[PDB]
Order: sequence, then structure tokens, then C-alpha cells
Amino acid sequence: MIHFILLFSRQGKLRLQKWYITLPDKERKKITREIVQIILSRGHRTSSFVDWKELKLVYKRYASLYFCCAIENQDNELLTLEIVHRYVELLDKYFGNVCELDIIFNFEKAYFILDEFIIGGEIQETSKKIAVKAIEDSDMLQ
Amino acid sequence: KGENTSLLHP
Amino acid sequence: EIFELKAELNSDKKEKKKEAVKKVIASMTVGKDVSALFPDVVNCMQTDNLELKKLVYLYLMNYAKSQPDMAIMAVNTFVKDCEDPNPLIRALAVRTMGCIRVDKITEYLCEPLRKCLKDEDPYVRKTAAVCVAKLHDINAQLVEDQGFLDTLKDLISDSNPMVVANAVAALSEIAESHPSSNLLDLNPQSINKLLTALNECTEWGQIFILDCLANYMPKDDREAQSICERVTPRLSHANSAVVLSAVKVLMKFMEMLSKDLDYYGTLLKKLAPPLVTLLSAEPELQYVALRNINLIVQKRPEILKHEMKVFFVKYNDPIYVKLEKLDIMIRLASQANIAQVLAELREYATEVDVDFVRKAVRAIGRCAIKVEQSAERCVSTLLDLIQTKVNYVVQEAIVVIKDIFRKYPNKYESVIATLCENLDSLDEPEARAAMIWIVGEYAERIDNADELLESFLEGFHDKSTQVQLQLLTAIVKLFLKKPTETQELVQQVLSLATQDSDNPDLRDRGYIYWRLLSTDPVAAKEVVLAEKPLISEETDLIEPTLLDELICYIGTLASVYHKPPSAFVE
Amino acid sequence: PIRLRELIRTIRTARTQAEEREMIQKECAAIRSSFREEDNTYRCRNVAKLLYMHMLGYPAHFGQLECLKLIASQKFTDKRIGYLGAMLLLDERQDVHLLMTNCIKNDLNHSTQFVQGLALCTLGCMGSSEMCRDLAGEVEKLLKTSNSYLRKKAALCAVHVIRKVPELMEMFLPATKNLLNEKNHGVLHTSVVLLTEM
Amino acid sequence: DRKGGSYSQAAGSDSAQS
Amino acid sequence: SASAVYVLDLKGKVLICRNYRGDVDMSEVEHFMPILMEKEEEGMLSPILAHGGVRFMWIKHNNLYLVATSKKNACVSLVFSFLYKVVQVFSEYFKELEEESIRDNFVIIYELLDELMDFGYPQTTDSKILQEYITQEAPRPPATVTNAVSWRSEGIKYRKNEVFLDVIEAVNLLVSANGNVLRSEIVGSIKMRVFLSGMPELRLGLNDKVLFDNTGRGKSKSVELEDVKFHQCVRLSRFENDRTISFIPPDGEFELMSYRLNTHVKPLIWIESVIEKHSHSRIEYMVKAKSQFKRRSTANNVEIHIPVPNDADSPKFKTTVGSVKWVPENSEIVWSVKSFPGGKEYLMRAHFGLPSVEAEDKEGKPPISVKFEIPYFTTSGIQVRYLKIIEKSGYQALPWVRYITQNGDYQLRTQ
Amino acid sequence: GNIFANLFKGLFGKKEMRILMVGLDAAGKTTILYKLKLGEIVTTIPTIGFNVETVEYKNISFTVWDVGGQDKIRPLWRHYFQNTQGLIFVVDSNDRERVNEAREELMRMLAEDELRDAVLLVFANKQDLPNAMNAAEITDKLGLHSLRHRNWYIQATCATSGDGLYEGLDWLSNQLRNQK
Ligand SMILES: Nc1nc2c(ncn2[C@@H]2O[C@H](COP(=O)(O)OP(=O)(O)OP(=O)(O)O)[C@@H](O)[C@H]2O)c(=O)[nH]1
Ligand SMILES: [Mg+2]
Repeated sequence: MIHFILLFSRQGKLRLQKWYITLPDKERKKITREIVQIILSRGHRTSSFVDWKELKLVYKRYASLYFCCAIENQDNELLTLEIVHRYVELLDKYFGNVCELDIIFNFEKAYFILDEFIIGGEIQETSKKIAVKAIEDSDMLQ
Repeated sequence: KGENTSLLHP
Repeated sequence: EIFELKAELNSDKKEKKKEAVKKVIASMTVGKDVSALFPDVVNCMQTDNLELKKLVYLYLMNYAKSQPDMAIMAVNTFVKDCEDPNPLIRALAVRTMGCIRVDKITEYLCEPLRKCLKDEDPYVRKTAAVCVAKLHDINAQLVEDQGFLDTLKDLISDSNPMVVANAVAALSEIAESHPSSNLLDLNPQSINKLLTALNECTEWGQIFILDCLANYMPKDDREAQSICERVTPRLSHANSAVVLSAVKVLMKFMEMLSKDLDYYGTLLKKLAPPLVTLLSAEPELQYVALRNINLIVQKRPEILKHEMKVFFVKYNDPIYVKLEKLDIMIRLASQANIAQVLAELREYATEVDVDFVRKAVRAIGRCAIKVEQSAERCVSTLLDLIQTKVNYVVQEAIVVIKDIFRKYPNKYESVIATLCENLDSLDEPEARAAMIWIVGEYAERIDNADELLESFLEGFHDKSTQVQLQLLTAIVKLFLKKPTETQELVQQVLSLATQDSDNPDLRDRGYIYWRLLSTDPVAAKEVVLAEKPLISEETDLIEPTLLDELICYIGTLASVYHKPPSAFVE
Repeated sequence: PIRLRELIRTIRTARTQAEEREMIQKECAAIRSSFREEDNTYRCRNVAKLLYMHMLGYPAHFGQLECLKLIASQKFTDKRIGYLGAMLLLDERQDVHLLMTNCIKNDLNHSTQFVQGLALCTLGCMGSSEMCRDLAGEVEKLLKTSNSYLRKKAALCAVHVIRKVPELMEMFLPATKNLLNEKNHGVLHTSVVLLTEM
Repeated sequence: DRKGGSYSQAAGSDSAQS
Repeated sequence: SASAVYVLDLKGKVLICRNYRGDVDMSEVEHFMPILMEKEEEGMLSPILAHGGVRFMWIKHNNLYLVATSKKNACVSLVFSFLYKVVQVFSEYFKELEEESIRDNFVIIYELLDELMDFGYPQTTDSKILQEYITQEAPRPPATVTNAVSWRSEGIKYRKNEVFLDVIEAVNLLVSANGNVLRSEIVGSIKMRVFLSGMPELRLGLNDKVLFDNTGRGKSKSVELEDVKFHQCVRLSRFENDRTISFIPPDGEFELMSYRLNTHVKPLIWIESVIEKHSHSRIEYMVKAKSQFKRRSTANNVEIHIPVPNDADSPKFKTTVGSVKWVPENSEIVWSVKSFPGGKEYLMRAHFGLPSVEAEDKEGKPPISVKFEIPYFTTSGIQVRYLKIIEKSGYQALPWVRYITQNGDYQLRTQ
Repeated sequence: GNIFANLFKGLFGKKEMRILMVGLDAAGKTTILYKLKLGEIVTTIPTIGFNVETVEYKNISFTVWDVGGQDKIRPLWRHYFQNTQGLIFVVDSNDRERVNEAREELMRMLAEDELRDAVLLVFANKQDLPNAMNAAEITDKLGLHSLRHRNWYIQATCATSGDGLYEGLDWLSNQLRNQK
């Protein structure tokens, strides 16, 4: 299960945050700052995997805004990257040419999509079209 | 800018 | 881009050459490596317009070390420009010649420097004096061979007070890097001549004029009295550095002055208003002023004895100034303003800065330790802070109480009952250990000392080495004092620290305690529970040798850090 | 009631940290003024602004009762905003999620598949040691249903309850039996995850 | 007029002190 | 002894750099930003940094930090003075101190930086004198820089000879929460805008206590200035000899003298504020302002800032005189009064709500600061006696001066 | 300014008012609220959190915020004390041992300086068993007459029957609205 997911920009600003572990607000902020510093202080050939606090911190940013995850040391490492890619593809399909500008303004939509896709740190829908259809149906409810 | 670019460009 | 810029710069039109020069200057400022086009801009250097000449000179200076080989095509231009009738052009050429860090270029620049050394224009004279110092810093041997020391020395004894100050500063810089051999010191006549031009020098020239006297050492009271009288007017200067330099000069000269005469008293009285005025400077200079006051406080603490209200930290004061305010108050703390210091510390304990709160607690503890007349007030303030229900404040109060008990524990039995139940659940190693030590040493006014130590013995094997040692010492002291209610506690502590304790020092201490208990429990009272001698407090005053050297280094990097000049430079 | 896009643009227009903090405080003052009046029309915009301010690094403690009030509301947008606020600014150590158990129980039996799903997702994301104790009975009821879209949510809620309460796994053994024949990939994945966790 | 107090003319020296 | 004077920005980018000695590599500026960030996040941030063997001492400007790298044991005070002089020169040349002029005035900025300091030793710092040799829209340098008088350009001619003075008072009061005032000092400020023809030698004369005692008139109202800081034009020797303030006024507005003496009188404005803050229910602000100043003086634009709760919402103000507004940006109640006659008494009754949920961290108790400004009122009682304007040509000057009384560090500690 | 729109709105009814639902658990608070809103005795699980509803009667929207009597929810009544104008206390006359606890909770809730304008509203719930007291014995035991600056009114309402709810609503409307 993913302990936490933090979508941070290249400049260090965070556009998304979703932690599945109940932590203090100050502790959560410190952890986010440390993760941003570690990711921002890493090269492009670091394997996209960091063992921070005994957590397989996987970073894979496909644009200026980066992505982060906190997977426990009990599952495969490529699974987190595959899940991140699937989530990015689903968000792009739901939004349509998703960019950094739409993420900040449409943070509620991204949060709803993440909730409908991953709940409690585990995957909820393996397919990419069923989740999109469910999100569209929920949005069309009003 | 660098923000208007698509995350995956699909 | 690059090709277009080169074509524009290699044209015969001045309107395009100026635009190309401006674009090249902007690219360098924007962070563009334009050193590849240095040879192209060399051709468009000898221009009549002064606007493009300055840009070319700046580019050459900034692109001189990068391409030293390509800089050989500018010696002739510099030589030609060093004889222009306009003083501004000559000054710019002199500044650019000394700014180029080229080993093969400064050798041929000696002739222009010698020619401009005796220039009639004061700006040209200042530029030559600056270039001589720059060349000496770049190449001391070349400067010595050129014989610029004699020309520099004669500069101070000539007209043009700004040029004289510049020459004095250049000579001081050269002697600063020099090995003290063939020093540029002068007799009293030179000092009098410099003082005569001190009142006519500019704001920047005042520092140069007063720095020279920082190296000279007066030998007679009359000379020292005259120097003090001449430096007294400098205390009313609008420049913050001028006032600090004058104060440093007065402090240095006071080492030879006689306290029997009235000159020392007048100097002391005229220096406090200067410190008060400097204390109201900018926040950036506030730290420097505080460091200077601390450095001079340990040498002449009788000047700012009555200056206590101005040391109060303001609400909008910076952290670097707020921290220094507490140190200044502690250094100037006395029984006269003990109540004011306690009130200021009490107000400083209600802030939100954890570092500020810790600094205030440390200052209060230092004031309580230094002055025994306010020990009761300090104890009451610490008790109030502990009752304030603040974790950091509680730890600070516990540390202060532990420090005070070791120093003044004769009448500290009235606070043990209050500290017996004072939220002992805090896990701070600096507070739990202090509480354990206080309980062990003060296990007479608390009837539940054994019960209190029971809670701290649950994890004694994994709490900490210092904490475990303090707990073992407290248990041993309790067993020695009251072995009826702690007979089993001592055995349990020995078993836990001797069998399940892998710490080398802790294991040795436990073995020694067990051996003492099993050999002679009666002798343990006179061996373990003995009357320790007076604890020597850590004096904050600097060593007299360092203080004397720090006196001459006032307003520099060695004064703010309170470190020797050779212990921080590289 | 300022819109979320307007607030985002205003925040982006601030350059200095002090200016951004001043703008955030100015927006929070209006948000608190609206909340103190018991506003229910533009409550979604205020909740979104408060969530954006909290994510940017500003305090949001005062916006705790508003999220609880919006959770027990009837509007779909208000319910979604309340669920998002509970998921983001609400945790086990918050101490204000105890009253949310009644709202979750009321929304757990809702006929709508979106409100119940949102409540289940919020319970799974912010499961507490006491919420699962009073919500274990309702979780098992939804796990035995034939809803493909709700089967995965029920499995996730059961897994979260088991992780938070290891002693509650005995009540899930008779509910997950004979559940490996689900045609949907999501239901099968949820069942496999639950079996692995057990 | 001017905020902060109207400007007043100043003397040349202490006429009473010679 | 600065090695390279550079100007940074809010994003860590160096807007402009100008090395003076070359002993410090230009790449050390990149580590200044991470060092400053680390110092700020740990509470050890200071104006003077240290990157190994190189110290980065600089001040914080409006939008950029003028960090001046150094390697040797250079004078920190000298570096600070040079930075202040550079900031003043930039303010005189450019009305705004931001990134808008750094990237647009590089042609003149580079020339000013080169002319200001050479080899780390500044030589020219007068904005008026420097404006005659370095302009953004070149002749030989003026003789004023070479001459002793570097603060008054010769040959200045005007149709009239009018000098406007400004005796601005700064009433700073440090009142503790117990109701007593700890730091109560008044700092004078004699700022004059000299506009005359030629190079007159002004002879400032005031009713100083020392001067009155020396002359034998130490019995009338005399200002007891504990510290007097004259300008560069003021002759220190003349003041030290017989309290003679003789100096050549500059062309424009400048600070001649800055008196600073303690005040033992009652505060002009007395604020009696109470805090009936309920435990997460409501709050009351029974703030009463008492004017102890003379009734003939009016405190125009009186603004007594009352720090209200940070999370307070739905506030109500029940005052008597003056508009009361709460600014959420500052988190305080601004008791703004347009006209405050001396001896007046304004009573206010604040009432604001509070959220039921308690705050996660403490916010502190900022002191209450008043913004009273009563013109034509000199608290110190210092009055200008004479101004000897002497010119070789001979002209009839028309000196003028006004007395303005305002509030400086007049903060009141809260309970 | 003009208040023509306000007068037009008030000509047909504009005031709504508020109300609170607090008391011990199993005191008929949820059943009383259901009867006031719907008019039927609905059986519900114990109120772990809270229930919010509204009642439209006499042109006034009497919003009822049910609050449980659980130990973990007893100190949570301060959350609804903000922006609250009314308060209704549900007594449990069928629980002799819980009567003291209910009285203590009512005294604790009535000892707050924030809740001062909320008039007392004592409802005699569970008025169907012979062990239930009258409208004066319960008030005398609770000391409702000793609440200074508190307008309290004791009304007996039967959860199964619904009698007395109209009288309580009329009393609440008269206490809240002071017009014709
Ligand atoms: N049969 C019967 N039961 C009643 C009557 N009045 C009160 N009760 C009891 O009171 C309880 C009412 O509970 P709810 O209506 O669900 O709401 P509540 O009063 O707030 O109780 P909690 O939810 O536990 O806080 C019922 O369970 C009944 O047992 C009544 O007139 N007849
Ligand atoms: Mg109920």
C-alpha cells in the first residue's frame, strides 16, 4: 500500500497531497519538505527510487511537476511506477491534455479521481475506463 | 513557463 | 545570435557598435558566457565615446582571467589611454589596468602606474594609489621592484585629503599582507599630519585615517592625551563605522593613558553616549554594535554600567539582535538592576521562539548564579515558569533549578517539595537527568524520593548513559541516606546496571557502587554522600591576552565572532 | 463567495511570502466571517478556499465544524466538499472525527451509489481505532452485496478495518468465502488483496 | 498650509548673547 | 574589505555583480542561497554568512539582498556602511528599489558601481556629487570630490535663498504589561532642505543646555540632548570646542543633526486596554485612549493599533471617537482617529467571536503601538535660536523650520 | 437605506428561529425530533454523532439539531453552541440513576457564558410509564427555578403518543418571537 502521495512541482511547490497514514500536521509538513529536498537534490539517473525512512520513495515526474510515493518494503518497485503512470493517463483522459495549470485550478477533480482510483493506499480499480466512467457518472450527478 | 506542457503528451 | 553580434561589433557604424556592446554587457549580466567573443570586442576598444569604453573595460576585466592570452592585445590601448587629458579617462584606465588579473600584463603596467603616481589630478592620484595596492596584492615583488613604497609614503604628506586617505589605506593594505619587515610606521609628526587632514576627509576617508592609528602605540601620556582629544570629535559622526572606529581608537589609546588624570574619566563619560547612539542603528549593524559592546564590556565594564534600559529587546528586533540583547543584559546584569533584568526575562519567557525562550532561560540562570542577592527571585521566577505548563519552559526551569542547586543548595530545600510533583513525565534528557540529580542530592525534604525513582527505573537499562548514571547515583545516595525504604531499590539498581547493563562506564560505576556497598556501607556515607567543594562557575570573560588583541581588531570579522584574526581567515 | 479559480489566481499573483500570507489571511477572514453566519449556499466555495489555504501551508483549525456540518447535509456538492475536508484536514488525532461516525452511518445506508461510496472511501482513508469498532457491522453488510462498483469499496474498507483493528478479522472470514469467481477485474483484485491481508 | 506644523522663520544668531 | 559586491534577488538569481579584488570566485554566490535557506530554517540566519573561508555579509533590501563577499578579516562595519551608501545612491538615482530597475539601468548601474569603490575601498558616496559625473541620460570629475568640501557643489545659484528645516520628533515609549514604561527615549531629527546660492556656511544655534550653561543662561528651558550626531558638513572640532555648530549646508534635503536624549515625562497618549477574552466563546477589548499632551496640540492621524486574535471573526467595535477597522492581513484592530485634540479621551469596546476548536500553536501577544502625530508640538522643548547664513557674495537668506511631533517606538506591552 | 423589501417579506412571514436537541441518550430526543418533523415513532440506532433537521410550523423554520447523550459525545455539545439561538433539554424521568447525570450535564451546559440568550426548554420525555414524574417534581429536582436569567419551561411530551408537542412548540415560538 502507498503510505502517501505528493505531487510537487519542480520549484518545490506541491500541487497535490494524499497521505494514507495519520501523522501530525507539523510532522507531515516536515516529511513533505524533506521529500521535496531529497527529490529536488537528486539527479536524473538515480533510478527513481529512494529508501527514505525505510520507505521505497519512488519519484517519476513526466513534466515540470514531479510525483512522489511511499510504498512499504513488501511489494515490487515497478508496481508503484505502473500505478503512477496509470493514474497520470487516467487524469489526462478525464481532463484532456492535462497540464500544470489545470492541476492547481482543478485540484478538487484530481483529488476526487485519486479517491475513486486508490483508497487507503491500495488500488481500487485495475482498469482505466471503468474508473473514468464512474468519475464521469459521479460528476454528472450534480 | 513549463507548466502548460502536457504531463505525458498523448 | 553570436555571429550577428560579432558582425555588428565588427562594423564601422558607432550606432551598431554601441548596441552590440550593450547586448554583450546585458548577456554577461543575464548569465551568458560571452568570453568566446573577447577577441572580437578587442578591435572595438579604442573608441572616442566614453560610454562604450567603460563597457569594453568592464568586459575585459571580467574576461581577463578566462582568456589571459587574448588580453595581450590591450597593453597598447591601456598605455595610450593612460595619457588622456581627461582625468576620468585616465582614472578609468588606471582602474582597469589594476583590475586585470594577468601575470604578463601587470609587468608592463608599472610605467603607467609610475606616471600616474605623481599625477596632479586628485582623482588620478587616488586611482594610481588604488592601482599600486592592487598590483602589490597581485605581485608584491613587482611592486617592491617598481619602488612604489616610496611614492605611496610621500602621498600621505601631500595635499588632496581624499588622495592622502586613499594612499594611507593602500599602504595599510600592503603592510597588512607584509611580514612586518620595513613597516610604514611614522613618528608623532606623521600622526599629527594625519589628524590635521582627518577633519577634512570624507566619510570613507575617515575610516582610512583612523585605521592607521590603530597600529601605532603611544609611549607618553601627553601624546596619548592629544590623540584622545583629537579623536573625541569623531564620536559625533553620522557614519556608524566612523563612530565605531573612533571608539576602537580611543580604547586602544586608553591602554597607555593614566587613570589618575581626568582624561580617562572624560573619555569614559564621552564614550557611553556614543554606544547609546550606536545601539539605535540599523538592524544589520545592531549585531556588530552588540559584538563591539560585548568585546569592550569585558575590558572596561565601568563605562556602560548604568546603561541597562537601552539593552531591552524590542518587539520588532531581529533574532540576531534579540539573542545579543540577552547576552548584553547578562553581562551588564547587577544587583542595581536585578529587578529590571528579572522583569525583562519574565516577559521574554512568554514569547513563541523556542530558541529565544531557551536563551532567556539561560540568561536568567546566569544572572541568578552570578548574583546571589537575587537567588530567591530567580528561584521564584523558575517556579512560576515551571507552573506555566510549558514543555520547553519546564525543561529550561528544571535545568536552571538543577544548576542553581549545585551552586546554592544551602537554602534550596524550600523548592524540592514544589519540584517533587512538577510533571516528571517529560522525556528531555537535559531535564530528566537534572531532576534525578536534584532528587538524589536533595533526598531529604521529599518523603517519596524512593517512590519517585521507581517510575524512572522502569527503563533505566535503555534510557541513556548519562540518565542511567544519574539514576544510579541518585539510588546510591538514597540508599546511603535512607537504607530502610531503599534497601531493595539499591539491590535492584545494582542488578540492572551490573548484569543487564553493557555500558563500560556505567558498568564500572555500578561495580564500584556494589563493591563500596558490600565492603563498608558506613564508609559510603563519607565517600559517596560527602560534602563536595564549591563548584567553579564557568567564567564568560575572555582571556586578557585575547582581549588586548581583540581591542585593536574592532569592527572587523575577528570582533563579531570573538575569535582571533588568524583563527578564521584562510 | 469568491470562486476557487479566483482564489487560485489571487494566490498565484502573490510573489513575496509576506504578500502571499497577507492575501491568505485576508481570504481566511472572509471565510471565517461567512462560516460564523452559518452560510449554506456558498459553503462549497468557502470549503474549497479553506482546503486550498490549508494545502498551501495555512492553518485550517477553525474550518472543522463546517466540514462536519456539510457532511450531514443533503446537497451532492456540499457532501463531496465535506468528505474531501474530512479526508484532508481530518485524522485520527484530530479528535473531531468522533461525531463523524453518525454521519458515516447515516450515509452508509444511503440509496445513492456516490454518497455511500464517498463515505466508504473517507472511512477507509481516515479510519480510526474507534470508528471501525462502531462501523464494522455496516462494512460487512456492504461486503456481501452484489454491487460490482461497491464490492471493491467494501473490500477496501474491510482491509482498512483489519489493518486498524487486527482483532476484527474474525468477522470477515464468513463474508469473503466464495468470492474468487468475480468477473470484474477490480472485484477480483480487491478480493485477492483482502485475502493476502488476512 | 502643511501637515505636521506650519513652517516658522528662524533667527540668525543669539542676539542676546552678543 | 569587500571582495565582490553583488545584488541578489528573491529567487537567488544575482541581478548584478561587480568584483573589486577578485580574491573570491564568482561561483560562491550560488551557495549563498542554500546557506541562507538553511540558516533561516534553523534560526541561525544572520546578515553575515560564511561559505567556508569566504564570508557573505550583506543586508536585506526591498526586493534583493546586497550580499558582498569577502575572504580576509575585512571590516564588517565598513562593509555595512558601503552597502548603506550604495542603497542610498540607488534610491537617489532610482525612485524604486526593485528588480524593475536592476535589469533596466545596468548601463548606469555598472558605471556607478565601478566609480563608487575601487579595490574594495569606497571613495565617492555623495549622490549629488556623483550625479555630476555619472548620468544615465562624460565630462571631467567635479572639483568637489577632489576638494575638501565634498558635500556642497560650488557655483550653485538660485533665484531665492530659502532653507526649510524640519524638527521631527520621535516619541518612543516601551510600556510593559504591568503598566509602567521601561524604555522612554525621544530622538530628535533636524532635517533641513537648504536651497541657497553659492556655498553658505550655516551657523546653527539652538537653546542647548550645555551652551546655556557655558554662556551662563542655564536657567531657562534648554534641551538636554544626551547624544548629538552631526552630519558630515558639521565641523566636529567646532562643536567640540565651544558647542559651535558651523557647517556648509548641502544642496537639497539632508540630515544635519540627530539628537537623542531620554524622556522622563508622562507619555503623550495613554492607552488603558483590557482583554475580556472568553475561553473559545468571545473576546472584549475595553481600550481607552487618554491624551496627556497639551490641549493646544492636536494629534493628527492618530492610529492606536490593538492586536486582536488571529482567528477572530465577526468582530464588532463599539467606540466613541474615530473609525475602528479590523484588518485580517495584520491581525489587529486599527483604532484610527483623524483629529485627536489634546486632553481628549476615546473609549472603545471591542467584541469578536472565536472558533470552538482551539488553535494548534500559540500566536504570542504583539505589543500595541500607537501612530500619534501631533504637529507644532516639541516634546523635548528644544527651540532653534539662530541660523548664521554667511556668504562671501552677501545675500539676505530666508531660513524656515517646522516642528513635527510623532510617535516612534511607542509600543505598549500586552497582558 | 430602504427597508421596503424587509417589510414586504415580514408581511407574510420572515422569521425562522432556531432550536437545539440535547439530553441523555435513550431520552426520546431522536423520537421526539422524528415526531416533530414527520409525525411517526421511528426506531433508530443510538446517535453516535448528531442529527440535524428542520421543522416548519407557524411560519417559523424550527431547525432541530439532535445531540446524543453518549459519554464521548457529551463534551461535544460546545460545537453546536456557536451560532445557536435556542436550546431544548430532554429529561429522562424513567432513569432514576441517570437523572442525576442528566441534571449535572444540563448544569454544565448552562454554566457557559457563550450560551446566554438560549432560553431553557425542558421536555418531559418518555411520558408513557407510571414511573414518570409530573411537570413540577422533575423541575423541582433539577432546580429549574434557580437558573437566574434563564427562561425555562417544563412540558410533558409522550414519544409514543405525541401529546404536548404542539404546546411546547407554541411556548418556544412565544419565547422566541415577541410580536403579534
Ligand atoms: N416505547 C417507548 N420508548 C421510548 C419512549 N420515549 C423514549 N423511549 C426510549 O428512548 C429511545 C429514543 O431513542 P432515539 O429516538 O433513537 O434518539 P435518542 O432519544 O436521542 O436516543 P439516543 O440515540 O441513544 O441518543 C428509544 O430507544 C426508546 O427506548 C416512549 O414513549 N415509548
Ligand atoms: Mg438520537
